[PDB]
Amino acid sequence: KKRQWALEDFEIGRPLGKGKFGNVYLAREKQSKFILALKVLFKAQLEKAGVEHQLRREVEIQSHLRHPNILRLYGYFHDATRVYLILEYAPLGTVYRELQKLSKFDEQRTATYITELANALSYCHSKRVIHRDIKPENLLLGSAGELKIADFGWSVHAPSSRRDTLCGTLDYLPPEMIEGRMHDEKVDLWSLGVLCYEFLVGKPPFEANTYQETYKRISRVEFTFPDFVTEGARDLISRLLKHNPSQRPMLREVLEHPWITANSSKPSNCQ
Ligand SMILES: Nc1ncnc2c1ncn2[C@@H]1O[C@H](COP(=O)(O)OP(=O)(O)O)[C@@H](O)[C@H]1O
Ligand SMILES: [Mg+2]
Ligand SMILES: [Mg+2]
Repeated sequence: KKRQWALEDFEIGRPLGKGKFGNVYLAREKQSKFILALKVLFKAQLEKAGVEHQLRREVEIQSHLRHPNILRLYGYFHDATRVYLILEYAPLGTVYRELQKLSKFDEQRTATYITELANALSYCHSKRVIHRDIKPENLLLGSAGELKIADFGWSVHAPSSRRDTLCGTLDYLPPEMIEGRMHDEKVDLWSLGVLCYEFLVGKPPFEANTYQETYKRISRVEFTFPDFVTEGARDLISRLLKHNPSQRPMLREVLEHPWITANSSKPSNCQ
C-alpha cells in the first residue's frame, strides 16, 4: 500500500474484457505513465449477489502472490458506486480468445502453457492456495506470450468445503467440487487436465448441451479422444482426469511427464 489511489489518477482507455459485475479497462497512471488494467466492480451488484467476500479473498490473495505466471494486483480503491482493482496489464489477451482464433493449439504451445500453468500452481499450492476457477477466460498472456493466471475470486486455502453457489459452466470443475464435497489442491490438477484436452481438441472433454448432462459426464468421467490426439497427450490427460482426487498426479509428475518435457519450449520449476 502506501498509495491511496483515486480515479482521477488514471486515464481510462479501451475495454479489455467483460466480467460478471463490471468490465476491465486498459488505463494509464497520469504521473508515471504506467500502463495497467482497471477491473471495475459495481457494489450494488456485488452485494445483491452476496459475493462481497470473494472480491475480498481475490484482493488479499493476489496482492500477496509473486510469480511470473500469476497476474499481479497492485492495489484498489472505490467510490460511491464502485470498487476498482488495479491490475498488471496483459497485452496478448486471453487464452480463451487465442483458442477461438486458432480453433486448437499444437502440442508445443499446449505443452508450454501446461508447464507455465503447473509452475504457477506449484507456487500457489506451496501456500495451500487453491485457485478452483482455472478457465481459459482467466488465463492471460504477457508481452512474451507467457501464460498468467488471474481471477482469484474463488481461491481459498486447502482443505476446503464449498459454501458458495456455482454460477457458470461446470466444464473445468472436478466431481468433489460440483458435488459440494470437501476438497484440496487436487481440484486444480483436474482443471489442468481439462485445459490440456481443450487446448488440443478445441473443446472441453465433458462438454454437453445442458448443465444436467455436463454434470453427468463429469461425475462418470466420460470422455473420449479424437483420433488426432497422440499417445503421450492421452496418457497425461487420462492421469489428470481421475475421479478419485488422490489418484491424480502431483504437479512435479506433470512437469516431468515425458510428453510435456518433449514438447514444452519452457523449463519446469516446482524446484
Ligand atoms: N489484467 C488484464 N489484462 C487484460 N485483460 C484482462 C485483465 N484482467 C481481466 N481482463 C479481461 O477481463 C475479463 C474478465 O476479468 P476477470 O478478472 O476474470 O473478472 P471476473 O471476476 O468478473 O470474471 C477477462 O476474461 C479478460 O478478457
Ligand atoms: Mg474471470
Ligand atoms: Mg472472479
